[PDB]
Amino acid sequence: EYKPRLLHISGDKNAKVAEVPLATSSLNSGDCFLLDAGLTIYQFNGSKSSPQEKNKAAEVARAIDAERKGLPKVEVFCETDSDIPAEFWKLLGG
Repeated sequence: EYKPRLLHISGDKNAKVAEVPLATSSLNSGDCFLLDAGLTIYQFNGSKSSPQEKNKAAEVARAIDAERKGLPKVEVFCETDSDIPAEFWKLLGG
């Protein structure tokens, strides 16, 4: 099947970000997250925490931005409510 990627951007006051395997349930709503799917990519940023993961994340998305040359499509949002749109959760969870 396609090659999905689960990146995580968060760490309460001790922010930390790094690669991660699939995880729809073990996800982390509230901090900024990034899933990579073939050409599309959803930075499911989480509003319960904006500055830590927004910095560490914007850092990660920037590097991926220069690596793929923007060829792929991205979707970024650090939201909490409605944080589970069947489309993204169907992608990595379904």
